[PDB]
Amino acid sequence: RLYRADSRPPDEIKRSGGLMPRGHNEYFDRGTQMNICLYDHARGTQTGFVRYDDGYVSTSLSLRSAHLAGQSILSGYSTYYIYVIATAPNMFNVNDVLGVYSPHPYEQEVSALGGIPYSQIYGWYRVNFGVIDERLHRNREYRDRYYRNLNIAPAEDGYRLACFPPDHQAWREEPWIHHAPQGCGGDTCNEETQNLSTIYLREYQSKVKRQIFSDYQSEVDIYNRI
Amino acid sequence: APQTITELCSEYRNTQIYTINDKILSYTESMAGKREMVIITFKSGETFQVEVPGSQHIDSQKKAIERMKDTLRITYLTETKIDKLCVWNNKTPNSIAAISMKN
Amino acid sequence: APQTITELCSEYRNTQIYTINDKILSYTESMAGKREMVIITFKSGETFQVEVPGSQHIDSQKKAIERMKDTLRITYLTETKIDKLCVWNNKTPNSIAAISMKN
Amino acid sequence: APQTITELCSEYRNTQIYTINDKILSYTESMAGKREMVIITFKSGETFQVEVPGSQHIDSQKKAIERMKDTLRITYLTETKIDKLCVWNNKTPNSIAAISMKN
Amino acid sequence: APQTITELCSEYRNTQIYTINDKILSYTESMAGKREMVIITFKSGETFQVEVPGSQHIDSQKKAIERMKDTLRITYLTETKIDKLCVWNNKTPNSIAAISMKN
Amino acid sequence: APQTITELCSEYRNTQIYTINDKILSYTESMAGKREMVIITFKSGETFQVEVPGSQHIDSQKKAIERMKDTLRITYLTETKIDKLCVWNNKTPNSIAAISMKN
Ligand SMILES: OC[C@H]1O[C@@H](O[C@H]2[C@H](O)[C@@H](O)[C@H](O)O[C@@H]2CO)[C@H](O)[C@@H](O)[C@H]1O
Ligand SMILES: OC[C@H]1O[C@@H](O[C@H]2[C@H](O)[C@@H](O)[C@H](O)O[C@@H]2CO)[C@H](O)[C@@H](O)[C@H]1O
Ligand SMILES: OC[C@H]1O[C@@H](O[C@H]2[C@H](O)[C@@H](O)[C@H](O)O[C@@H]2CO)[C@H](O)[C@@H](O)[C@H]1O
Ligand SMILES: OC[C@H]1O[C@@H](O[C@H]2[C@H](O)[C@@H](O)[C@H](O)O[C@@H]2CO)[C@H](O)[C@@H](O)[C@H]1O
Ligand SMILES: OC[C@H]1O[C@@H](O[C@H]2[C@H](O)[C@@H](O)[C@H](O)O[C@@H]2CO)[C@H](O)[C@@H](O)[C@H]1O
Repeated sequence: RLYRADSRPPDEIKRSGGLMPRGHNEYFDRGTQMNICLYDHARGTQTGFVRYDDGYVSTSLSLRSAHLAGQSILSGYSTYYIYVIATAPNMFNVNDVLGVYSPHPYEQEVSALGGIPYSQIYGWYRVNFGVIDERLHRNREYRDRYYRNLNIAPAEDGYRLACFPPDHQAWREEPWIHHAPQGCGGDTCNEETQNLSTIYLREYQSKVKRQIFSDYQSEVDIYNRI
Repeated sequence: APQTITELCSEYRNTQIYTINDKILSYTESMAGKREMVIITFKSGETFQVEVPGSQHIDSQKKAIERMKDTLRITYLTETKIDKLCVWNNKTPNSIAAISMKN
Repeated sequence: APQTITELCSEYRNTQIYTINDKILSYTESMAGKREMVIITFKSGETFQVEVPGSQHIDSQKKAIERMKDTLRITYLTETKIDKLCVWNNKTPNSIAAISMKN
Repeated sequence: APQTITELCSEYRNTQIYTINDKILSYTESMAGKREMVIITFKSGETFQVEVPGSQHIDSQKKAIERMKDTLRITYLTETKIDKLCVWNNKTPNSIAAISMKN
Repeated sequence: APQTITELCSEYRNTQIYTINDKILSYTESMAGKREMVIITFKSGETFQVEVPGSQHIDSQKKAIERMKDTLRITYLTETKIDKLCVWNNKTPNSIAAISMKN
Repeated sequence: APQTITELCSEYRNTQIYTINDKILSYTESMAGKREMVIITFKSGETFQVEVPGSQHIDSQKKAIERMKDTLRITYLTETKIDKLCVWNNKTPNSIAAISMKN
């Protein structure tokens, strides 16, 4: 389980289809084209939010760390929640992919490419005046069987999504060198990095639709219809 | 055979194409006698129906009417964006002849 | 033809509209002899049934009854909000004639 | 007319209500000749079947048996909890007569 | 029987394998008389149809044309990638004989 | 009646139990005349088919075959693990007789 402090309440998260990155309204909204970039996401900091810009939503490896970050950022909030998230291939350990070039090392963040679908959120705790309400509220739409066995995406698959700038020495070195997008280490690099990250997301989103939309599939009696 | 919904729509009289490009706002299903139909609306105000099977339908259209109702229900539930609708405009609400969606 | 569930409901005698705006609480299905039906319930305590097909049903309704039961099963399993129900109030539980969902 | 599964169950001989309140553990489906059936089990050790259609089944039940099998498969896949079962105990495993689920 | 779509495809005249390895771009469904069919297209620019049932279809294919349309609709909605298509190239758009998906 | 897939499998000749404990890797569906069938394969290398309805099939199996195909499609789409399969091994690829899933 991964944890994230967030001011956005459970029903809003439901309306959006998950914990979205900065500027993404609904999870399956291909309407606005998001800039997915790990390195850029790993460096920025937001007001009133734990890292969530550049198409990635940040998460902590523990409730305490998630609590600490919340207290520091959401210091003056009567209420805010800490979401409990299942591990799955849309998650990337920021320290492992960016390596020695990880901007905020010590923290140990694991980021979800494209946000976190509602069905991957196990539950949440409510935090009142900075104090955690130890009652874990369970999300009824969490896909237990599906997420039960999944893990964070291994670092190898994230290197080519690292999004280091083109002339950034990292592309000219192990292990990013073997995974550098076409044009990294002109704009080809940028558009290539964005194209790969969007492919990875679109494929993950399909795995999600296969889960949630199948619930609506109703079988037909072909012999009666025909 | 036709290759697009616009092309297919054009071979019938009393039809017209609506570019919806939006999900279904509401879905109504009825089993009431002589009113076994489905009605859908969009946030723009449009309302369309899948007609009760009648004499204006050839035999081959019966299984197709059932299929269309299956499609609209699941499209509504999944909140899937409808691109275009080919409808007969000599019926109120306009009657759905074809539908198209794009990803 | 009707454009909304209310308008369609008003075309029958012994009907009434129930505004639900809530997900189904319990779902009951039976394949027992002479009682092949479905019963749904809500937090409000209201209980409705999809009647066993019978003489009161014209042949066109038979397929619509099966569809209604499919729709209710899906709605229950996905906790989808039901907006309104058009029921015949001269049955116990009230019999479902049409359903509408929104958003 | 029955309003609950228990009330419905009491109308038949050799039936019993089992309060499951749990998701199905395993699902078995067979298309082998004379063994077209579904078998489900629970963690508690309980095993039930949906019988091969036979002479004990009337016309109206034929469709209902297919629906129950559809219901058990989707219920399994979605990990939905089953509240109660009304079963015929004069068969082994016990035969499902009706099913209920809630929340 | 065949073990792969390629093997199954080569057993017919006027067929060919298309390696798509892509999700369906658009889905079109028509219930219009004599044009009860589905049409799909890919980002590549290829367009395919499930033909209208006719005299070129033996009885056993009738239930299969229906299943195929159900599969294409759910494959489209879920954005599931189609691997290969076996199509009859003596039709415009090429007509779908078989489909395969992986992963 | 049988209580497990193993017991059920044992009642037939030319059958064999396969323990899969894995999701379906590929799904192939065909509507081609005389080949209206589904073929599935697993990572391990096994390939199985739901066979084309024929003379070796009793009437009760016609519906059962359609159900099995519905099951294989939905279990493929949802990536649900198949526990065991009971297959007729006197066919190539081996023919599916029963399937079980457990979580
Ligand atoms: O088929 C549904 C559609 O029917 C139209 O009626 C056609 C009819 O199908 C055709 O066979 C006959 O020649 O008369 C009409 C020609 O336009 C209805 O007009 C339309 O509203 C739908 O109901
Ligand atoms: O249709 C279900 C409904 O039937 C009513 O009886 C009607 C029915 O509407 C009609 O199709 C039939 O031919 O004539 C009957 C005339 O009264 C019931 O009153 C109602 O409760 C439902 O059961
Ligand atoms: O319908 C399934 C149910 O049937 C019982 O048999 C009944 C039969 O339905 C009826 O036609 C006859 O008049 O009475 C029989 C004895 O109750 C089975 O006994 C039961 O186990 C189920 O299979
Ligand atoms: O089965 C759909 C398929 O039919 C082809 O026609 C075949 C037909 O299957 C067969 O019964 C007939 O005797 O011979 C034809 C080829 O020799 C169509 O040509 C093809 O495009 C599909 O429509
Ligand atoms: O039922 C599918 C199954 O059929 C076997 O064939 C049998 C049939 O099941 C039974 O009614 C009887 O014994 O006649 C046939 C003679 O072999 C197949 O052998 C098996 O592979 C499946 O096809």
